[PDB]
Amino acid sequence: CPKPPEIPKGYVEHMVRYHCQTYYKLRTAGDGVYTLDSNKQWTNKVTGEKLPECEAVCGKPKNPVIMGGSLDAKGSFPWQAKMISHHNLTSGATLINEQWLLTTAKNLRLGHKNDTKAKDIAPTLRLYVGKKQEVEIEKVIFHPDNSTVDIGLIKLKQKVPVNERVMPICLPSKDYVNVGLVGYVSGWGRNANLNFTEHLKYVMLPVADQEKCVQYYEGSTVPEKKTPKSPVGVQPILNEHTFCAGLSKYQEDTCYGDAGSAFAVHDKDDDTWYAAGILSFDKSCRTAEYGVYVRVTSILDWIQTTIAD
Amino acid sequence: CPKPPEIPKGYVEHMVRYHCQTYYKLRTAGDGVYTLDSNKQWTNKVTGEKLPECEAVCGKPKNPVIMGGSLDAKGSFPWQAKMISHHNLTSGATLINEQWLLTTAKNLRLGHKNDTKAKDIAPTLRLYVGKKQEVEIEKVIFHPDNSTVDIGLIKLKQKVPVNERVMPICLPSKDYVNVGLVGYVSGWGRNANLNFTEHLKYVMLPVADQEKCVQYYEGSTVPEKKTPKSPVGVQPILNEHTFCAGLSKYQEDTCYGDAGSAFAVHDKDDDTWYAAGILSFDKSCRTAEYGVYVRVTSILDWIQTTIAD
Amino acid sequence: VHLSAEEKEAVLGLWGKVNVDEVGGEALGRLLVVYPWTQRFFESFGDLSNADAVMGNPKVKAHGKKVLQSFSDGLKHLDNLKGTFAKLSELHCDQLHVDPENFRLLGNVIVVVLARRLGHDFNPNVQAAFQKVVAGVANALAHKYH
Amino acid sequence: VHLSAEEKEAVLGLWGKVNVDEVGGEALGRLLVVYPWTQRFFESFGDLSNADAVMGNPKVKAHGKKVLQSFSDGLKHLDNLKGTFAKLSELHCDQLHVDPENFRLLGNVIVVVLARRLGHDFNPNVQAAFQKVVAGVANALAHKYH
Amino acid sequence: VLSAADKANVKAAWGKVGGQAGAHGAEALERMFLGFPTTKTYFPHFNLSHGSDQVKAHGQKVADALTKAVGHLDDLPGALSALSDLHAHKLRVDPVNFKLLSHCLLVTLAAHHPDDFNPSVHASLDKFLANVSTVLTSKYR
Amino acid sequence: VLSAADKANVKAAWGKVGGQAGAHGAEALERMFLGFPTTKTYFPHFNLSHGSDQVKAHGQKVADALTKAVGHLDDLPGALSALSDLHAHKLRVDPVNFKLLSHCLLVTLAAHHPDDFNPSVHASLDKFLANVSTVLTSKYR
Ligand code: HEM
Ligand code: HEM
Ligand code: HEM
Ligand code: HEM
Ligand SMILES: *[C@@H]1O[C@H](CO)[C@@H](O[C@@H]2O[C@H](CO)[C@@H](O)[C@H](O)[C@H]2NC(C)=O)[C@H](O)[C@H]1NC(C)=O
Ligand SMILES: *[C@@H]1O[C@H](CO)[C@@H](O[C@@H]2O[C@H](CO)[C@@H](O)[C@H](O)[C@H]2NC(C)=O)[C@H](O)[C@H]1NC(C)=O
Ligand SMILES: *[C@@H]1O[C@H](CO[C@@H]2O[C@@H](C)[C@@H](O)[C@@H](O)[C@@H]2O)[C@@H](O)[C@H](O)[C@H]1NC(C)=O
Ligand SMILES: *[C@@H]1O[C@H](CO[C@@H]2O[C@@H](C)[C@@H](O)[C@@H](O)[C@@H]2O)[C@@H](O)[C@H](O)[C@H]1NC(C)=O
Ligand SMILES: *[C@@H]1O[C@H](CO)[C@@H](O)[C@H](O)[C@H]1NC(C)=O
Ligand SMILES: *[C@@H]1O[C@H](CO)[C@@H](O)[C@H](O)[C@H]1NC(C)=O
Ligand SMILES: *[C@@H]1O[C@H](CO)[C@@H](O)[C@H](O)[C@H]1NC(C)=O
Ligand SMILES: *[C@@H]1O[C@H](CO)[C@@H](O)[C@H](O)[C@H]1NC(C)=O
Repeated sequence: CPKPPEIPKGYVEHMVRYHCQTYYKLRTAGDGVYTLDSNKQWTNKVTGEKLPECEAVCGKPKNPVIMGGSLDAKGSFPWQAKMISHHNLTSGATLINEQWLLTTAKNLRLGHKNDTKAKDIAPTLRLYVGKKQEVEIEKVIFHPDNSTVDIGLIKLKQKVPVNERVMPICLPSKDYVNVGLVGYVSGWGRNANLNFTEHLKYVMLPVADQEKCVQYYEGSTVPEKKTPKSPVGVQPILNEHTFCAGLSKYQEDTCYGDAGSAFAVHDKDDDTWYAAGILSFDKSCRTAEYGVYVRVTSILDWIQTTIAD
Repeated sequence: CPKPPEIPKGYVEHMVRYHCQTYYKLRTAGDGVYTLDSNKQWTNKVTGEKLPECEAVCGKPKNPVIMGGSLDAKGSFPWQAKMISHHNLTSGATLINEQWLLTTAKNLRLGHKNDTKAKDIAPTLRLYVGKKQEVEIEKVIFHPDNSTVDIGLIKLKQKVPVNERVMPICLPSKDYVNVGLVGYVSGWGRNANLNFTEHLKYVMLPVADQEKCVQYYEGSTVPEKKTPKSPVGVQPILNEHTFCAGLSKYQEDTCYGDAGSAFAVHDKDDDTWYAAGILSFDKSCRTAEYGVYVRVTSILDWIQTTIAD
Repeated sequence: VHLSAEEKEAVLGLWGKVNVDEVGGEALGRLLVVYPWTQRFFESFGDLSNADAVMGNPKVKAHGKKVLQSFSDGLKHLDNLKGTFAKLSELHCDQLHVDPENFRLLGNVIVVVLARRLGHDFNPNVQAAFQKVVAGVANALAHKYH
Repeated sequence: VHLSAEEKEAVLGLWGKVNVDEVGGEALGRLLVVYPWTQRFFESFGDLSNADAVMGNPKVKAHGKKVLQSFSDGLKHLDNLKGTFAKLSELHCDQLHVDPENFRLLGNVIVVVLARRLGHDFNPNVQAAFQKVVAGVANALAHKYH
Repeated sequence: VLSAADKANVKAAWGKVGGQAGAHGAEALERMFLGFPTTKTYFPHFNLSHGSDQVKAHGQKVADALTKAVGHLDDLPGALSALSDLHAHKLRVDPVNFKLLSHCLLVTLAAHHPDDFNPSVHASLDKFLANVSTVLTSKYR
Repeated sequence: VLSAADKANVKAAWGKVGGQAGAHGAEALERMFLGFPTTKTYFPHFNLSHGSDQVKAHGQKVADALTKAVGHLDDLPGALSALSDLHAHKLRVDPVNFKLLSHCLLVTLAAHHPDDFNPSVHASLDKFLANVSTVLTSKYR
């Protein structure tokens, strides 16, 4: 602001219009233009003295596009976070906004006894986003239904600066999961050598028929006839709040440590990236036909509600 | 230079809106708002660093509303100027803008001989506006048609500051002169005691039939039959470029020294004050029925043209 | 106002043989008839349309007494005129807005009705002394004007 | 890579007794059959549909020779591995985007075809020396990756 | 501007003056020189003391000009023709003085004809003297 | 995930091993301990030196578990049942090691049966060993 020239018999009124950094969006009531009072107040007709806020754009990677392949070369999954237990097991996160990330309740408890309180689990975790950027976590919230929804929320102490590398995915406004839809699953979990992957990778997986999946893992469909038919040692959590994905065209699958990652769909109408699911059952490896994802639609209400406090 | 508050993750774009001191008005093509360039210069979308200008609001007195009466108590005729010849005769002026005033060619020559050059008349004059404020005059221009249009222009050395007391009248955009319309004529000329009035006064005069007027002063209408029938010693200049006014309801008239004053009409649509005429023949006193005014419409072209240099 | 020893006797003497109530009523009425723009100050007095109406007007008669009796009080103190009429000057200027031309005109009208009523008694020298007086109260009324 | 005096003789010695062109063509074909997501890199090679197709593929045979002959050059300089494969590392990382898992997988496949062709000659100790080598070229190919 | 009724009044009132005209003329002059001593300025060559027959004479000329005017009311500039350039140009007498003399004429008229000077007649005579004043001042430059 | 054709190949291949199983078991162990010395970590109580009959013995147990698996291909978790908690919980052996041992099993198999180990069979045996590896690692916490 160089002072503007004076004009004879006339004076000057000062204003400003606010703009946001790239990757952010102006949030106001409010036209963004603020103007200096005789009271030395910067004011706007709509919002009073209240300034605009800058908010991270979500689900819009700067460069859009696990036992099998697809190395993430371009950094196309900005929302992916890597979480590590005190006892050194890697698992997935997926950043949902500037200070929150979704994850599985199971991932959260990797260190500890299943009755461990969230207060005691949080100091234990290490969380990373983008390149090796660590983020400092404040709090952790398990989902209210222990047995059914495998989900937890991670609140960071403060907002992550958003850039090419780090940026949240979008929560869906609709139900994307119908069979045959191919989502993108990025993950930090174990690979074909049963080693935690050193570089972040992604697979493309089709969503699978829900009845076929339940017949696969359980008897089933009548509850009293259900048996534990899982071809790996352990049983998925399977209900109305979950969906299944098959293997890739190339027979690639998801494995230990991949849970907590998003089943990420790219909406062609929006050109935006939505999290349709969070990987719950990462034990398929190539051994079982189906991974199991908790569907983000089911947890949407709870997410907004929880973030509200 | 003023310091607007800070947004996190956002930057300011500086602007200014120009405003004008009261009694003045913004003159520029685009709005008065200039935003700061990345080239560090203040720019308008339409005027491009060309600044706005402040010019005087004309024809809008702060306090709206000669042998007879009506003392100007409120100072309702800001455009009225008093002019005095080297030999101490008072006459009228009427300020047309910040640096110009209309007057009659006759007034201008009061001290002098028929052929005196304008260069020589100007240093001789004294001119006052408002309260006893003197204005210093640079130049004087007689109208090109000596015999027909009794008019001159007076250019001040510099612009008058405009206020309650001093402010120009408006030039008409249309022809206000139709018989029966009552204009306001303010004037410094002689009163019922044949003495120059000590306080400025105004009369309200109706415009009169042009044909009746010509029959009154001249034969007439056929030129070769015209005789000098003026009831005072001297003949008005009467043509297409003049109009006539009668006496007031109270039998008041205009007298020596009132010439150069405006026949001022108040347009009810505009709520603004226009100069419909300039008093030419001030010899009417109460002796003759009609004063004669040069119509401002006829001199409009010439006025803008002359001010252009 | 500067007025001679014999001039004072003249004025005071003459004033003793004139009906001031009657001359005020006549003088105001004639001012109204002769200089019609003065009727503008009197709209509230009723019918001013023709001359017989103005002279016949009961409010004109009554108001004229008031101004001419104000004049009598003027003669009482000549040396301090400005202060006698100072109150009225405020009224006439700042309230009523009367041009001082009109004080002068009414002053002279009063002089012509004095002439008309007093005849040969109102000779050039006594008129000259009255002119000094009417110019004195006109100037005293115009005093509060800027 | 750190390799003992006797370990080098073992590796170099065995290498004299294997057909590297033939093992490359077998090893690449097996990797393609056994870990099918690797076929993704080879779309341009023609028919990869079934196993006989992959093994029978003339372009696979030919490309496999190229990789195993690149291995031979690896054995030539063990002390500077990173620099030998530096050029190829740039290709494999920045051009082709191969996950380093795949280098490790192919390395082990080569080891199982060496076992298959050499039988009793490829005994636990000579295999242990070969593991050091295949881990060396895998790590040398993954070197240019961030 | 002197209506038909005005003209009637003026003609009537001046006719009533009659042979006193020249005397009224001189009386108005003496009243003016005494009442408004500044008017004396224009007459430095005159004996202005009381009883001066140089003013008694001048008053006759003034009364005559007036009688001529009353006979000519439909054309004042023509009746007064020679006198306009005289007062306005040669003598160059400031217009304020004319209301002074007119006033004195009125005073004399009222004093000598109290029952003929009613407010209508007063009004007509004032206007007449005003019109004469204008004709004699309109060329003042 | 072990198709009918896969299962056929696995059954066929392991049957062809026959009496050599316990011996293939021990050889795979020695190859692992030599090739990937870190795996030695889980066996501090073992004499790991060449010809150790403590590993000759352990190799037999491993071969047997595998023979049991080959007879049970339609249910791996059931066949391997006790061994899952053993490796995942008691022994807590990191899942990377299972791909190592599987590899060594494959190396032994290829060395001893070169004309029976064609890429289809290689593929089937790899998947089988991978499925065993998963069953034994899925409870790792
Ligand atoms: C020598 C000259 C004058 C004198 C001595 C004089 C004196 C007075 C006096 C004593 C009053 C009484 C008001 C009161 O008691 O508050 C008055 C009122 C007034 N005068 Fe004058 N006056 C003079 C001239 C004039 C003239 C020339 C005009 C108008 C042309 C005028 C217009 C008025 C008006 C409109 C009032 C208000 C009375 C009412 O309520 O109707 N005066 N004057
Ligand atoms: C030890 C491991 C490897 C070695 C020594 C190796 C060596 C080579 C060499 C020498 C070339 C020649 C390219 C040129 O001359 O410009 C090549 C090309 C190539 N390699 Fe590798 N490679 C290895 C692993 C892999 C793996 C695991 C894959 C895929 C899963 C792969 C995919 C490719 C592809 C797609 C090409 C391009 C050839 C073409 O145009 O078709 N490589 N490699
Ligand atoms: C009703 C108004 C007047 C009338 C009708 C009138 C008429 C006349 C006449 C008839 C003459 C004589 C011209 C001659 O003898 O050729 C005259 C001369 C003159 N007048 Fe006036 N006059 C008027 C007003 C005045 C006034 C107000 C003044 C000055 C206060 C004035 C100053 C003179 C002088 C100085 C002369 C020359 C006298 C001499 O030198 O003998 N007149 N006027
Ligand atoms: C195909 C994969 C494997 C199979 C089928 C297998 C099978 C077995 C069997 C049958 C036993 C004996 C249990 C008993 O005697 O009750 C055992 C024990 C054991 N295993 Fe494994 N195992 C496998 C992989 C591994 C790996 C990769 C490691 C470590 C690198 C490992 C470490 C051990 C240890 C330390 C014991 C205890 C041995 C003892 O104390 O005698 N296992 N396993
Ligand atoms: C992984 O977890 C272990 C404990 O569960 C960490 O403990 C380390 O143990 C090593 C020796 O094996 C020490 O040299 C380190 O100083 C220890 N570090 C800590 C924080 O205890 C271990 O650090 C973790 N990761 C690694 C690579 O050692
Ligand atoms: C008006 O004009 C005259 C000349 O045309 C001015 O001349 C003055 O004359 C008086 C005496 O009569 C002197 O006392 C002054 O000094 C003169 N002043 C000048 C500027 O010449 C006259 O000033 C003007 N107005 C007044 C009020 O005197
Ligand atoms: C397994 O990977 C090891 C390295 O650590 C892994 O990859 C690195 C970059 C990190 O992401 C780390 O958290 C992972 O655990 C190697 O030292 C080791 O040789 C590898 N084992 C095999 C058989 O490849
Ligand atoms: C005549 O006017 C005198 C005042 O001066 C005049 O008017 C003023 C404002 C100036 O313009 C000035 O140059 C003029 O000469 C009064 O003092 C005087 O009383 C007036 N005389 C009569 C009879 O009204
Ligand atoms: C947690 O799981 C264990 C068994 O693994 C069980 O014995 C225990 O009761 C459980 N505690 C809670 C709070 O679920
Ligand atoms: C899980 O379900 C049980 C049922 O009583 C409940 O007490 C418990 O609070 C739930 N979860 C945890 C972590 O305690
Ligand atoms: C110029 O003045 C002379 C006298 O000096 C006069 O005769 C003539 O008519 C005048 N012309 C104009 C246009 O005033
Ligand atoms: C008047 O106009 C004429 C041209 O028509 C010109 O010759 C003359 O100089 C002008 N006179 C005056 C006084 O302007």
